[PDB]
Amino acid sequence: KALKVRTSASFRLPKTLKLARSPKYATKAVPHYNRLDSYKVIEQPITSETAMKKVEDGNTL
Amino acid sequence: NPLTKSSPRNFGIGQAIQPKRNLSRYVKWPEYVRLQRQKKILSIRLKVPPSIAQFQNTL
Amino acid sequence: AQRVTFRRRNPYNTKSNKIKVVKTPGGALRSQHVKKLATRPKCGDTGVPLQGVSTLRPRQYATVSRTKKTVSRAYGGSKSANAVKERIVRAFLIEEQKIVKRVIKEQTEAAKKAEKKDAKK
Amino acid sequence: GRVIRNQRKGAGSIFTSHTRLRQGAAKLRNLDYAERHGYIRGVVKQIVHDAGRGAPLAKVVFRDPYKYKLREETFIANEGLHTGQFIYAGKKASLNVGNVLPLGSVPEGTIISNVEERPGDRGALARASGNYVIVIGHNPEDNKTRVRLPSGAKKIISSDARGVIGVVAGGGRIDKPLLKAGRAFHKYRVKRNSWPKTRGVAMNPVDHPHGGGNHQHIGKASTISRGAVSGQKAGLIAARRTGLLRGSQ
Amino acid sequence: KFLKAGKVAVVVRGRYAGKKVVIVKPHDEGTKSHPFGHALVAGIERYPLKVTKRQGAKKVAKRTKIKPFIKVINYNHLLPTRYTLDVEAFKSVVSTETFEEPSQREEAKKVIKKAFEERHQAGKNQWFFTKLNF
Amino acid sequence: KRTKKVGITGKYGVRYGSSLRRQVKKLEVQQHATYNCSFCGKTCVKRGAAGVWSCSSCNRTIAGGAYTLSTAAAATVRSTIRRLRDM
Amino acid sequence: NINQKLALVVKSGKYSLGYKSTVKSLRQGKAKLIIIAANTPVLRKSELEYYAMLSKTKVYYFQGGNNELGTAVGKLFRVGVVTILDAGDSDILTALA
Repeated sequence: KALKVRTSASFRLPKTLKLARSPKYATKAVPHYNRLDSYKVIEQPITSETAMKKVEDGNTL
Repeated sequence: NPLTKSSPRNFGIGQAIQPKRNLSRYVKWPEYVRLQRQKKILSIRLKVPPSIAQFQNTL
Repeated sequence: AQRVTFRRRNPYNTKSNKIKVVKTPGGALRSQHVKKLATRPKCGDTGVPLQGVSTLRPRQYATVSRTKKTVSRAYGGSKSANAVKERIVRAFLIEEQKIVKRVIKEQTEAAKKAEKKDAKK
Repeated sequence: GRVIRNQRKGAGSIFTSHTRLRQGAAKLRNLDYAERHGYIRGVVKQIVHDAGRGAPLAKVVFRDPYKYKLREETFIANEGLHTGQFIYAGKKASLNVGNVLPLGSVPEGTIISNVEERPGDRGALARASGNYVIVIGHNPEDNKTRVRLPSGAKKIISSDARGVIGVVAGGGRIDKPLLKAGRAFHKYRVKRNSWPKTRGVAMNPVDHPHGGGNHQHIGKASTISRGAVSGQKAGLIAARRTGLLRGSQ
Repeated sequence: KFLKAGKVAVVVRGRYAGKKVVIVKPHDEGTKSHPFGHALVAGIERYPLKVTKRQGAKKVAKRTKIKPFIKVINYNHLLPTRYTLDVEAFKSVVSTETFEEPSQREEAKKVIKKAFEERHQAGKNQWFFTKLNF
Repeated sequence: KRTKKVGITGKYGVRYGSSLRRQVKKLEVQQHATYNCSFCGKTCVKRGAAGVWSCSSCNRTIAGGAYTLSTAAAATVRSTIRRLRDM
Repeated sequence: NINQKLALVVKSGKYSLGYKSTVKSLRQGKAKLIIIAANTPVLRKSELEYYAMLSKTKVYYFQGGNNELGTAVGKLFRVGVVTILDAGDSDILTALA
C-alpha cells in the first residue's frame, strides 16, 4: 500500500526487458559465400578503340 | 542564511506553473484497467440477487 | 544577339530557376542560376528587419560565425533594440507596480482586520 | 433520371470545402481548472483575416498552467480586440469586449459571441460577422440561461456555457453589393463549390425535378414535403408561408 | 534632483542592456568626449546565479561569483530607480582617467568585483543582485 | 472636381446601375479612407482585409467592421457593456 | 478649467512639449508639473509616472488624448505629454490639477 503517485495522467506502456534472439538453429544453415566477389564485380575490360584512347592518354582503365 | 533568498512560488491559477501534484485520479488508464474497475462498480450498482450476494458476505 | 539557354533540365521560369546572363571569359554569354535572395531576419515582437544580422538562406549561415548571426545585446539576433528597450522598461516598471500592489494590499488588509476588530467591539 | 446537382454535394468529392488558405479551427480555449474558478489572461498577438470566414480571427496566447509553454488559440475577433490587448477568460474575469465568461457570470442584457451551445463545445452560436447573442434570462434554479440567437429563436443553454463578450468583427459586410459575378466568384472560390447555380427549371427534366417543359416553369408546387426524399427536395422545402413576406421576423 | 552617486539604474541600451547598475560618478554635461548627460556606472554583468541551502562550494563559490563592468552611459539609456545602494568608495576608484587605458579599466573591475562580493555576502542591497527578468 | 457624382465609383463606369454604384460608393469611400488610430493618435491609413485594421505608423491591428473601423453596433455594445460592467 | 489655465501658461510661461524634453527635465528636476495625455501608451505613462515620483512632481492626467492636448497648449501638432517648468502667472501649480 501507499500507491505509485504518478504525474502524467497519460499512462504509457511500461518499458520492459526486450530480450534478444537466441535461436535454436541457424536459419540459413550455411553462411552464403560473398554474393559479389572481387572477380565478380569487375568482369571484362574494354576494347572499344576510344577507351584505349582514354587508357593510354588519360590514365583511366 | 543571507544569500539564501526566501521566494514564494504562488499557484493562484494565473501565477506560476502548477507543480507536479499526484494526478493518479486523472490518469487515462488502459482499456483492461478501465474494465476491471468498472466491472466491479457495475456489479455493485446493480441490485444483485441473493443467490450471489452471499459470496460477498464471506468468512 | 548572343542568346542563351538554361543549364539544368528545368525549362520553366520558376523561382528557384532564375537565370542571370553572364559574360564568361570564353567570351560567349552563359546563363547561371541565381540562388534565391534571402530575406532579412526579423524581430519577434515587431515586423522589424533585425539589424546587424547577415541575411543568408537558413543554412548559408548555419555554417557562418555567430557574430554574423547576431548582435551583442540582451536578445541579439532576435528582438530588436527598441523592442527590447520597451520590454526592459516594461519588465522593470511592472515589477515595481507588483511591489507597490503588495504594499497596498498588505497595509489595506492590516486596516481591514483593524476595522473588523473595531466593528466587533 | 440522374442524381441531381444537389444530391451529390453530400458525397463530398468536389463539394468539400477548400482549406488551403483557411487559417485554423476558430475555437475558444478548452475548459477547467483555471477558467472554471478564477481566470486567465490571454494576449492577442495577431488579428488576421481568415479566408472564407465571416469575420477575422485572433491568435490569443495564454499560458499552460501545467507546463512551461504557450498555447495560441484562434478566437473569432470581436470588434474591439486589438493586437496587444489582454483578453481574460473564465468565471471571475470581468465584462469587457474580448473577455470570455460563462453565461452565468454575465448579467441579463449582455452581448456575447462564440457562445458555446453545451459547455465545452469551444464555441458554436454567434460566430459569423457582426452577430451576437443577447443573454435574456437566468434560471439559477437548474443553472441555465435563456439566450437569444441572431435568428431570434430564443433558446435555453447551460449557465456554464461560455462565450466571448462583444459583437463579432466584419460587421456590416453585406451592406455592399458585390456587383460583378467575379466578386461572387472569388467569394465562393475561397469557400466551397456551390456558386454559379443553374436553375433546375433551366435544366432538363433528367437532371432536376423542375426541369424540362416547352416553357421554363415548374408546373407543380415548388413547396415540398418535409417527409420528402433525396431528389424530391428542390424548391421551397417544408414551407409554412410563401411569397412576399411583410413585417417582422 | 536627481541621479546621485547611489541610484541603482538599469542599463537599457547596449550589451549591459537589462543589467542593474550604480551611478558611481554622474556628469550633467560638458565633456569634450561625451557631449551629453552621462554617468560613469559600475554594475554587474554576470549575475550571482541564485544560491541555496541544499547546495554549496563548487556550485556556491561558483554561484556567488560576480563579474562587474564599468561604463560611461548616457542618461537616456539608464532607467533609474527607487533603490539606491550606497557608497563613495568606488568614486575614487572610478574616475575618467580610469577609462581609456585597458589595464586601468581592469584595475577598477578588480576592485568593484570585490566590493560586490563584499555586498552580496551578508545580503546587502538584495534587489541589485537579482537578475532583472525580461 | 472631376465627377459630378460617381465619385470613387467611377472605376465601374457605366456598369451595375446607379443604385448599386451608390450603395458601394458609400462603403468604398468608408473602407478606403483613413481612420484615426485610437492608440497612436495619428490618422493614416488603413484597412487591410475586412474587419482588420491597420497600422498607421506604429503597427497594431484591430478588429473592426468590414468597411469601417467601428460599426455603430460596436459602439452601442461598448455602451451596453459599459453600463452592465458598472453593475 | 484646465484648458484656460494651460492657455495662461503658453502665453507668458515656460513649458516643454513631448517626452524626451519632459524626461530631460524630470532628471534636471526643473519639471514642477507634467500633464500627461490619456492615449499616450501605458508604458510611457508609467515610465513618466515613475520618474515623477523620484522627482516628487505632479502628474495631471489630461482627460483626453494627444491631439486635444496640443490644442489645449495652443499647438497644432499632437503632444503626448507637457511639462510645466515655470508658469507663475497661471494657477495649475497651485491647483491640484
